[PDB]
Amino acid sequence: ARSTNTFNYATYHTLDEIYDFMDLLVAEHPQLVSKLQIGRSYEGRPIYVLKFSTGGSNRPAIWIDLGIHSREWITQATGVWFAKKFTEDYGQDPSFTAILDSMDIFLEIVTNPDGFAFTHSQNRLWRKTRSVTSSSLCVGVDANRNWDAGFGKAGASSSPCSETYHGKYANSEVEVKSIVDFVKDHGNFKAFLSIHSYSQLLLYPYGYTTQSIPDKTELNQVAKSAVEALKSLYGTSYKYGSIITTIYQASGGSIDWSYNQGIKYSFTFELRDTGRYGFLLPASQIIPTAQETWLGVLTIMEHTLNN
Ligand SMILES: [Zn+2]
Repeated sequence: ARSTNTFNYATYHTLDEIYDFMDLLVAEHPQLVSKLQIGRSYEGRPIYVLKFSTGGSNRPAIWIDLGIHSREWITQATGVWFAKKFTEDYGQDPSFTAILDSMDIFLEIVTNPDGFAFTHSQNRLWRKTRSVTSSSLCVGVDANRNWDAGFGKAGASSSPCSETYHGKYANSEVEVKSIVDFVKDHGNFKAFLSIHSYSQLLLYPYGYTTQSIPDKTELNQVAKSAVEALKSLYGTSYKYGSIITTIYQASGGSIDWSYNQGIKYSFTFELRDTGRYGFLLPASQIIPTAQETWLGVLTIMEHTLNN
């Protein structure tokens, strides 16, 4: 792709193609987008965040991360589509324009670059990082069980070979600490969205405790509105609720952490499908998935700008 306009959004890409895409986008919209390097992965790959902004100084912001579980390919694909969409819609869509005129958006397309490279090179179903454990032959940590939110509690595994291993200590994974430091240093995030696949769920905190969050009525109503919006395009049906009541107890998750940091609008999306294809969703479903997910995300951003 020589332009973001010639990039093929209807196919799955490699890490290099995605990183090149970032530079194309910055080159084409220098006034709206910038590429920030917030760290380096365990295997030394740069960890990039795209910042979308119309100006100001430390405007209230929205965090969006995709690909923390490497095999959920639909999420990185949706992330590239979102990046392009932001640049297309600014000045076109009255609602989205209103959002960018007052808030900044930080997008992390490939949150776990080492696992992603591995899914292309050796094992398509790899979901963890690629950090090497001391007293183990097993590699990697489930980065969505490594956050300081009920870390090590039930709903995570203490065995290194487990697909749900939580890691040695909270924030042991550089991929997670890089986000933690950035968000804490910024201090003006209002929303935190983490995108995964699959199951068609929109969840709010918590997963590590049965305790109800103080903002449950509001987040529940936002979730209902977001799922109604998403369903509107293709009729895709999502369920919504707190993590623990919807799925099961799960500790060390990112939205439990972000909520505990005071970022009220903390939600996780589990994208298509419900099991027919699971992690190997056909390339043909990339654009429709991205399109409907954008409506759900925009709904949350609108509430955020207003509240
Ligand atoms: Zn996931």
